Formats: sequence, C-alpha cells, structure tokens
Amino acid sequence: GTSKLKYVLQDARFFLIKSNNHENVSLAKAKGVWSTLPVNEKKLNLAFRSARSVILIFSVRESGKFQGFARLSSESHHGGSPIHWVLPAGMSAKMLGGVFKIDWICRRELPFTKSAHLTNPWNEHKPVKIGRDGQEIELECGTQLCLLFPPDESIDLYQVIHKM
Ligand SMILES: CNc1nc(Cl)nc2c(Cc3cccc(Cl)c3)[nH]nc12
Repeated sequence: GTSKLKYVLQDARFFLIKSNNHENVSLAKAKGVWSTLPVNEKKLNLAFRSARSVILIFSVRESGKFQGFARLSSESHHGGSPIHWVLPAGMSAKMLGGVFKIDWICRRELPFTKSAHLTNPWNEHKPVKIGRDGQEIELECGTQLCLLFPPDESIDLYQVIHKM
C-alpha cells in the first residue's frame, strides 16, 4: 500500500540529486550513504533540521531516469568509513568528504517520460527532471513525483517512520 509512504512524505522537503556515474548510486544503495559538494551539503544540513523528512531523489546523468529516493537520517559527518566513491573529473575526495546517512524508500527506477507532467515551481516550472545537483523540488511536485515510482516491496517503511 501507499499509506505509510504518504505519511513519510507528509510535509517533507525534496531535493534532486544528480550523480555523474552509476557506481556511486549503487554504492549509496548498498551502504546507505551519500556525499555531495559543499554548496549542496550546507543546504541539506539546514534542511535536515527544518523538516520532518528530507527526501533525496536520485538521477544518474544521461540515464534518462530516476534511480530511486531516500530519506536523510543524519546531518553530514566527517571521518570514519572513507567511502570509495568513483570520482568524476574535476571532483576530489575532499569535495565529497561530508557523508550523510540515508534510508532508502524506493530503489526502483522511474523513466523521465513518466514525470513529464510534473513541473517544479522552484526551477521556473521546468519539468522536474530538469535541475542541477541539489535543486530543491516544491512540496506538491516532489510528493507526486515520489508517488509515481513503482512500489518497492523489499522496503518496510515501519522503521523509517520511527526515526521521524
Ligand atoms: C557521491 N557523490 C557524487 N558522485 C558523482 Cl559521480 N557525481 C556527483 C554530483 C554531480 C556533480 C556536480 C558538479 C561537478 C561534478 Cl564533477 C559532479 N554530485 N554529487 C555526486
């Protein structure tokens, strides 16, 4: 069912995450972590304190799809587990140094063709697929986007709800 999902998405904030390769999204799904550039890291840390749920919606560049979405479970933290990200060009391991913990809500794909009817007021009402890494997505757009994803029956939202 979608009732627990809607409860998780209630009053959430949504951010578009653009990854330059598939390997880091695979790593994020396996290990429950994400790292981003310092400009976006500051935005997510601020949002994490401000909202019941902060939702990251992932898209690998050139894939024409979203690869799933997840909820922040912590602010960024340094040290510890040094994630072996596959670094793109012009990207250093110190730029991706802050590590957020994330709980996946959906690890299923959604093609961009399925979200063509959703526009993002915080990006000039362009289709929600369009946006830079870290672009915030307005509440109603982000909620409907997340509801378009196929259900992920491998995930039990019960423990996610407890962390709220
Ligand atoms: C684990 N974190 C990440 N992995 C990858 Cl492959 N790409 C990421 C981007 C997008 C981007 C924006 C500006 C410059 C560059 Cl080079 C890339 N943001 N976070 C990323």
